[PDB]
Amino acid sequence: MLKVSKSPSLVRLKTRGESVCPISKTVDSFEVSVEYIPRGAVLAIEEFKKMVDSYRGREILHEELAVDLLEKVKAAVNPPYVKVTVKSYYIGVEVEVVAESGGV
Amino acid sequence: LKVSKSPSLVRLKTRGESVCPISKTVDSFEVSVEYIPRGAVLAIEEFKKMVDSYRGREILHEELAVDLLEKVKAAVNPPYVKVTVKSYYIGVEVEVVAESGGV
Amino acid sequence: MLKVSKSPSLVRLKTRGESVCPISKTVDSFEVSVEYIPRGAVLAIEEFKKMVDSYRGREILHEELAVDLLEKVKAAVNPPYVKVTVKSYYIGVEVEVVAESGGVP
Amino acid sequence: MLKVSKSPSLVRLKTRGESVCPISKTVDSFEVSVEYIPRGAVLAIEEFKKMVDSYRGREILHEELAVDLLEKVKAAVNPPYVKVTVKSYYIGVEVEVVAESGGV
Amino acid sequence: MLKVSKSPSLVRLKTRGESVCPISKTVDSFEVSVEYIPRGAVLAIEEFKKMVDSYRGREILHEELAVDLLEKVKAAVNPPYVKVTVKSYYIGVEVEVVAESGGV
Amino acid sequence: MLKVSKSPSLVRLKTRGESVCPISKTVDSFEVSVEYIPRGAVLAIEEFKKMVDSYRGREILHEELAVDLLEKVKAAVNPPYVKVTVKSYYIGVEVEVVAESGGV
Amino acid sequence: MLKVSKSPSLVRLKTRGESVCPISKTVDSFEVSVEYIPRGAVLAIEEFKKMVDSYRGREILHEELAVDLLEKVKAAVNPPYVKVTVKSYYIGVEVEVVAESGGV
Amino acid sequence: MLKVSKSPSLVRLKTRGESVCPISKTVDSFEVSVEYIPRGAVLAIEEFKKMVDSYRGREILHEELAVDLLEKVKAAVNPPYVKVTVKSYYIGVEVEVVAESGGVP
Amino acid sequence: MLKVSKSPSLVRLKTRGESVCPISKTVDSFEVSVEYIPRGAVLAIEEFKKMVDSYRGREILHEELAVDLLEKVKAAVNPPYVKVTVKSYYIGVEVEVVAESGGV
Amino acid sequence: LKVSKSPSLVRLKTRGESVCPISKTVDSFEVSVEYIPRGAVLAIEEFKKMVDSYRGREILHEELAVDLLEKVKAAVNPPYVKVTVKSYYIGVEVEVVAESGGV
Ligand SMILES: *C(=N)c1c[nH]c2nc(N)[nH]c(=O)c12
Ligand SMILES: *C(=N)c1c[nH]c2nc(N)[nH]c(=O)c12
Ligand SMILES: *C(=N)c1c[nH]c2nc(N)[nH]c(=O)c12
Ligand SMILES: *C(=N)c1c[nH]c2nc(N)[nH]c(=O)c12
Ligand SMILES: *C(=N)c1c[nH]c2nc(N)[nH]c(=O)c12
Ligand SMILES: *C(=N)c1c[nH]c2nc(N)[nH]c(=O)c12
Ligand SMILES: *C(=N)c1c[nH]c2nc(N)[nH]c(=O)c12
Ligand SMILES: *C(=N)c1c[nH]c2nc(N)[nH]c(=O)c12
Ligand SMILES: *C(=N)c1c[nH]c2nc(N)[nH]c(=O)c12
Ligand SMILES: *C(=N)c1c[nH]c2nc(N)[nH]c(=O)c12
Ligand code: NA
Ligand code: NA
Repeated sequence: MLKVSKSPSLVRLKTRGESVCPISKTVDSFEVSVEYIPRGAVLAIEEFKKMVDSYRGREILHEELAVDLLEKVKAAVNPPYVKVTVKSYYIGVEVEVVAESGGV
Repeated sequence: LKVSKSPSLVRLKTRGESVCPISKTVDSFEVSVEYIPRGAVLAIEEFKKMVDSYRGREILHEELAVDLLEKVKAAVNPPYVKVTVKSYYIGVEVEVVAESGGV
Repeated sequence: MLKVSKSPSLVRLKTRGESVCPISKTVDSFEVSVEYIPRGAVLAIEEFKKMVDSYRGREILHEELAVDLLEKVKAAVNPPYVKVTVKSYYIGVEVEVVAESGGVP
Repeated sequence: MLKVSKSPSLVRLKTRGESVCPISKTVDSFEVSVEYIPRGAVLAIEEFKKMVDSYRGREILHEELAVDLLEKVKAAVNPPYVKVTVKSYYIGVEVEVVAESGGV
Repeated sequence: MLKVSKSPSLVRLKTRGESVCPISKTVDSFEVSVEYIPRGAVLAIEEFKKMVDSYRGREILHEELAVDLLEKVKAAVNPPYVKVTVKSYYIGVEVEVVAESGGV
Repeated sequence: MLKVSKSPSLVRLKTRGESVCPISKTVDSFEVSVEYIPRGAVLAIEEFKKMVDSYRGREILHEELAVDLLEKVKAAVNPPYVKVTVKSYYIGVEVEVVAESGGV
Repeated sequence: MLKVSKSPSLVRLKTRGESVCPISKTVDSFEVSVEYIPRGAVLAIEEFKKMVDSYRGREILHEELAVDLLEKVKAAVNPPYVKVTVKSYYIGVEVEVVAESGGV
Repeated sequence: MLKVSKSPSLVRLKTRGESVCPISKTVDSFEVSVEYIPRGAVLAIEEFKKMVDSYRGREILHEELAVDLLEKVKAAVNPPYVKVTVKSYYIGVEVEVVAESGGVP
Repeated sequence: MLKVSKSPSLVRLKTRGESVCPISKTVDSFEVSVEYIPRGAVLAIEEFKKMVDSYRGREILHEELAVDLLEKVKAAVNPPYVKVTVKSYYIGVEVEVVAESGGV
Repeated sequence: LKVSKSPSLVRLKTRGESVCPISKTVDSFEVSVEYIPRGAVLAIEEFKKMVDSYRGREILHEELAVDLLEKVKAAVNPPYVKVTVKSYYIGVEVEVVAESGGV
């Protein structure tokens, strides 16, 4: 969580990750965006990256994961707008989950 | 499947098979479902089995889309649902969209 | 014309064809695409293909074609909204034409 | 300028041309689109090709060109809306210019 | 600051620069964009290129960098709309930053 | 069949056509390339277009077509090497057929 | 097994199927290819489609699956060259398997 | 012609041009590409551009052009290997021509 | 390490990973292929995936990593041919390393 | 940098800047170096600094490639080296390859 006096309008951060599918205990690979308007504070990449690795080994639906991480983004830097998107692929099906908070 | 805090949107996408009524030929297609959850989440497996339900079935692309909307509405009643079907037949690319509800 | 008891919200059809350029009398390849909102009836793909094949050997500008084909789709399934897009390429020029009728009711 | 009965709603034309860069007198290669709402008339492709081609040998900024070609298309076929876009590259820089006139 | 009689509606310029990561002192690679509504004069490509080169060997975050460059464009040419986009990739994370100002 | 002085080393021609599928009497859309080493003669594009177009309405397998068009091109312009490739899609299946004659 | 008088030089057919992962009992999604030099007869698309559908709800590894299908093609049509390619994505890992036989 | 004290191993140049189709007398847009091995001298880009601009308004088949341009590059920098590739599009047909001379010594 | 009686001709496995750049202690994201002809045994994905995660937290050059993992592939399944490719990106530079063993 | 067991091949790639002699215009380019290590590895930073050496410098693309080959040969003497330079000038795409040695 990094200070900056003069703040930008929007920030997208995007990376890959790993969780577990609770139905069958298999590792699940996925992709995560986080889009946010800062006010004063700016999420650090190292931090965002730690936040994403928190789901290694852990059983969770991709729809939970997206919300879970939204709540964490608000924990650390509490911004008005935050969208989180989790793109994955399971059993021949491509999945995306957007979890949103605030207005554009 | 149920969530405490629902995500704002979900897109599922995959491939399936129907039969072309006119010609009784197998029709391969791709299909997306975009919905706003209210309480319930559609298990991926149940989505798959909805999509596999059309194997062997004679149906227009136009009807397949609409039939799948109903199904998804029935299974989890989202306030907004959009189903998209894409296929190719006799050199013609085909999309069909079936929406119900408010964004 | 194919009768459907539940009209889907939108349908796009898309395919290649050809015509003749009236200026130079050469064959003009194109993509065409019809996007429409059904009310009751659906355009059979076979009929759409027949509409597009109708332009083979026909002398006509692409701007004319988008509009000719629009009229056809109206006469056939009379939908409340129709958009025809023609895409082509002549003498180093990429060309798009769009023709529309009605609105998203 | 060829006269159709019913006008289409929208026409885009796109092609490549060249000009000279004022600063350095080297040739500039560019891509140019014109998008326009017809009224009675439609611009012949041959005529558009001649419009773009007239800039060969001519020293002009990408910015002035977008405007110059737009003024030509209004004068030729008088549409209620015209958008010209010029895309080019110069000394490691991707450049796009738009010039519009009238109502969407 | 090249004067033009008739301004275009919108200009985008895009290119690559470097700077330095504060945390780790590592040379940072990035893609950068300025979209702006010119008022009276356009930004010379050469000038813009200079602006972006100016950050070579400088300690700045991708979030601050975007903001600074927005300031510079407003000085140089004074447009009523300016958007700056920065794109990068640090430590397995893709990063975008947008910095806006005014109405379109 | 147009006669050049010095022959090129290699010509590819590629276009779209249609046929009927024997099994089901529906139309098959395909992409077809012919690659050939010229000797004195070069196949006119108009003549090639007519070759591909003659299959409209004709029931034939993609496989037999590749061969049939190859026999036509040898008969028209008699190259020491010809490769025809036919690409198509049918009931969820991507299909490619090659038919070659002679020496690379 | 469709007979043809003059065989083509090479045929590729490509499509999607499913099977089941042994370890985890999860429905496995995959892309599959057969390239073959036909001798006397070609494989009907329909037949091939059948071959690949045959694995729905079967316990097999992506490595065995490739091999089995190679066997089947050799039975059905008996070509002197056959290559089968399988492609997948299990648990964040992209997987290709090739299974050859004979000379080209 | 630009003299170079150390010849690189290969150079490709690639650009767009136009010509005229002798059949229909329309303008034909194309990509062209020259690949060569220098021995001593390098083709200036400005001269390459001049060679390609030489075909504007000129009636000529693309097969003829690949070969015409090949001869030019030979006359200019006389390299031990040259490959000219022309790419074009006429009446729904994608076209490639290749012309070669010499080998990888 | 999985048995299969009848073995395939080739297998590519490809995934992403994380190591450390020893020069500056920053996490390094990368991509890894492994291409191999099996004999009898077949590397399991779970295993390959564990082998790739072994480099989390660890300081190593990308040129070491590729060789290191080659040696590990031979540890577990000892095949004639093995290629390993590691694509990464550091300080504005795109890097690939192929580490090979045996013949094609 | 030195390796015990050398990798069989290495590709480095990045962007740089020179000056066009004819026109004194800045020339942006992309450049790859593919080499077979023998003992020594080229540090990425040293590669970068080789590529940055051409800023401000008037040089043909043809010569830049060849100059960079020499440099790489000098720094680490690989038995096979291939340098590739790509640029755009007056509407013409340019590649130059400079190889030395055996694959
Ligand atoms: C595994 N992660 C998994 C299995 N089935 C799922 N269904 C839905 N809807 N979301 C998931 O994350 C699922
Ligand atoms: C076969 N699926 C088929 C054949 N003709 C069709 N026409 C329309 N409109 N829709 C289809 O799904 C068709
Ligand atoms: C040939 N198709 C042709 C030639 N010139 C044209 N100009 C316009 N505007 N539209 C066309 O279809 C043209
Ligand atoms: C040459 N065309 C050139 C050189 N520098 C330029 N800067 C701007 N803004 N526009 C141009 O067209 C330029
Ligand atoms: C390095 N430039 C760097 C390292 N971590 C960063 N985090 C954020 N938020 N922004 C940066 O520019 C960073
Ligand atoms: C129709 N063209 C058709 C249907 N099934 C086919 N199988 C094969 N091998 N080839 C074809 O051209 C086929
Ligand atoms: C599931 N199908 C699965 C899980 N792990 C695998 N490992 C290998 N080598 N092959 C597979 O098909 C695997
Ligand atoms: C016009 N460029 C033209 C028309 N027909 C052609 N046929 C062949 N073979 N080559 C051409 O350049 C042609
Ligand atoms: C960091 N991992 C790093 C820094 N510099 C490097 N140079 C080379 N050649 N390889 C690496 O993996 C490097
Ligand atoms: C500028 N970099 C420039 C101008 N003309 C050139 N010609 C050749 N052959 N190579 C270059 O790098 C050139
Ligand atoms: Na443009
Ligand atoms: Na083809």
